[PDB]
Amino acid sequence: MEKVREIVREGIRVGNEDPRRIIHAFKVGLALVLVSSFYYYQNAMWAVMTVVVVFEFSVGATLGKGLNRGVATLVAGGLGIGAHQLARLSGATVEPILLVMLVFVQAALSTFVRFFPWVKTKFDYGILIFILTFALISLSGFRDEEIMDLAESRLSTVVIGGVSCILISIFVCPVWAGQDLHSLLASNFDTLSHFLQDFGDEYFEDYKVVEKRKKNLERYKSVLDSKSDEEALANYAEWEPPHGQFRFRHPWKQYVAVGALLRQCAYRIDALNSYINSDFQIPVDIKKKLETPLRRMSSESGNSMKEMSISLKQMIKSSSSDIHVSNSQAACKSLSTLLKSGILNDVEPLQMISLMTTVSMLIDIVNLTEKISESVHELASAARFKNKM
Amino acid sequence: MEKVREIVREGIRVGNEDPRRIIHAFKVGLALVLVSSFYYYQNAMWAVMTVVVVFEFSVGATLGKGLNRGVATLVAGGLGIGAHQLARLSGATVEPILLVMLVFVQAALSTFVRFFPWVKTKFDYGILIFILTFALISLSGFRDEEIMDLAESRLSTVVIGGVSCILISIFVCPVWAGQDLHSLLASNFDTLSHFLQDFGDEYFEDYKVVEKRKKNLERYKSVLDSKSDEEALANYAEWEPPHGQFRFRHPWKQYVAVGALLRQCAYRIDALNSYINSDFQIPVDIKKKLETPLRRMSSESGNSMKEMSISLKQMIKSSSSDIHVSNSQAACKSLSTLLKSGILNDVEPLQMISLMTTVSMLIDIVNLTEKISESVHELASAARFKNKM
Ligand SMILES: [Al+3]
Repeated sequence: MEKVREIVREGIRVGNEDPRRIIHAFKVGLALVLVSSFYYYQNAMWAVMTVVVVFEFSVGATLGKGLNRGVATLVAGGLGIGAHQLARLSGATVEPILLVMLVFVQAALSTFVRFFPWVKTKFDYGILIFILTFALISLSGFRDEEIMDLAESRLSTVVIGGVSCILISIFVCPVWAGQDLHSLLASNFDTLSHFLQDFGDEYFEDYKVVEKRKKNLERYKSVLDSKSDEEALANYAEWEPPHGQFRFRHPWKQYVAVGALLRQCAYRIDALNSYINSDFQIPVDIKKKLETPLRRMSSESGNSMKEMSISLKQMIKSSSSDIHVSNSQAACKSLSTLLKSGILNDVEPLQMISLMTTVSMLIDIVNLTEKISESVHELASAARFKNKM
Repeated sequence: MEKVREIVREGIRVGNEDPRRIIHAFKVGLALVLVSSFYYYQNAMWAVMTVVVVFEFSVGATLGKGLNRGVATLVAGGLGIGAHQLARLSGATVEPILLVMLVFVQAALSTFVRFFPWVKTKFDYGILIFILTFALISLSGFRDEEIMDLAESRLSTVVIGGVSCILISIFVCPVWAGQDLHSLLASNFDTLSHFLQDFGDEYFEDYKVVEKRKKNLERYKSVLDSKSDEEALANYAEWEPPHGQFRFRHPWKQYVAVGALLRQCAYRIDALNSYINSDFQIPVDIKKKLETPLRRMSSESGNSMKEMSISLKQMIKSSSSDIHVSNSQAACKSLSTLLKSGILNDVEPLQMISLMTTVSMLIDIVNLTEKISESVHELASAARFKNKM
């Protein structure tokens, strides 16, 4: 009655974090009901098995697992029938031995192929079904024709299950991986912008300091650890048919590269937070001499990252990043001028080490953000995003 | 004939990168042969299906998928038989309708449960088999007793397939995930040490420069991107039974934390490499004034990281890290003394920004390495590693 309350609030949390989870939870049920009725009213364990194992969250994942299962079952049925014909051809007591030896050799060779990188990222489930169907067809004890009917039945049922799941996955309330990847990048951008604004606010400054530590740390600490997510969403979205704004080739590799550049900014930001959170604290009246330039640079980088998030959600071509970032380079120029003013020769050198480290951090962040903005513009053009602006 | 040569050298590469892949490739074949013979000489499609889908690389993965399939099939057979009894109890034409409605509701609820985090990391395949077996038993058209025999047969065959795979995976040439996680951490440590030694060598300095760029970049660039690997190996090793040096509780969460601290060092190292690889080059005769201290700190950190890798491979308690790191803090003290000597007031400030950035980077790396060494010592004690030394 106590842990039950625990999982009840867990369930409400995981639910209201995303409602499409509940809608997909109903979609799987719909698929099972339709398949059952179609094979009751007009085997059938294969139809329900494949509708459970195929239907996944996105539409890309569903289409990908569906074509994996289909094509693999087709090719495996082919090679299996060929093998069984030759096996029955040779002899009557050697048939089982040469059959089992073929199963061994083929399973071994394929299991080894499951370790290549290019085949691991895309067709791993494909190879798995290859092995499975090969051993299904080759390792039965029926007659000549029974195997042909078994093969055609397995192929047809796999196709029907896969097609039912794909249709349901597209036409009810589709969850495209493309939109999730775009939105994930936009969320990452947004968290980095929140951190940069709060830093440009709080660097030069009991429950409130901890709440601020929450709002400072966990955003970028979740930015850094999103590599498997973006790589997964890319490998799912590449299967998706053209829908909405996306043309035939929407170069997902390039978006993943943009994610990488994001994490580079996030590395430097981690260094910045680690210097903030230190106890070796430089007196504020020393940092006073540099307030306005550093705050200008931080604020402008934050605004530009923000509008970039906007442009990755709305898919609208912008050019204000040129203005915001050129002004940031000008801020770096004025900062360079302030540096030549002999303004930091009157501070003990350990402060100099700390302050110059932080200043160099922010400089690197501004230059990086210039790089990313250029990438996103040419990404909007090659993808031919709306030039409405 | 050309691409064939291509995949042939790919195959030899992926092979001689690790031979246990080939041995496991033979283990799967052995499993298929034994299962086939045991169900031929004395259904059986389920035995071969479960031996293919269960048997994975490690021993942890095999045991985990095995217990997932087993326990899920047991519980699902139970609830399925209960449901079918009640369904046949109510009526004779409403039986199919209330059956299909139960299938719908249960499949939907479970598919939603597949989105919790704690259930995703461990029992996702478990929930999948839950749905699958529930729809197998509940959605057949047999009589009262046929379902009981179907349920017992499915349970027994799943158990036999799982047990055969587990035994083969343990007793032939086991691939423990524990040893792989320890060795992976040791390899990460080793690459960071190689970089630190080469940096302390080359910071103060046509085919050779590119080969050195190879040996500088790709090591740490593969350190950073190993988060899914270490999290995966932990989630596999937690299932493993106590073997070798590992006691009952070997706190894998703590080793994963040590991996995290590694990547923190790797972030700063990425910054260092990005400053090396720049074209905005400080004249060497300026960096001359700081050679011996920076080289001392780098070399000592490299030695300590190296011996830490040794201690994570051999599993032997060491204490030389205290000496190597205390000497590094003393090097930082002497560096502090050199800084108060007014030694850098005779350099244009942009050089000052660059040099102070690099010096602060190395300081952070030394402090971080002190933290990691403390963690690994108390990790050797709580795990009760051999105190031989
Ligand atoms: Al099956």
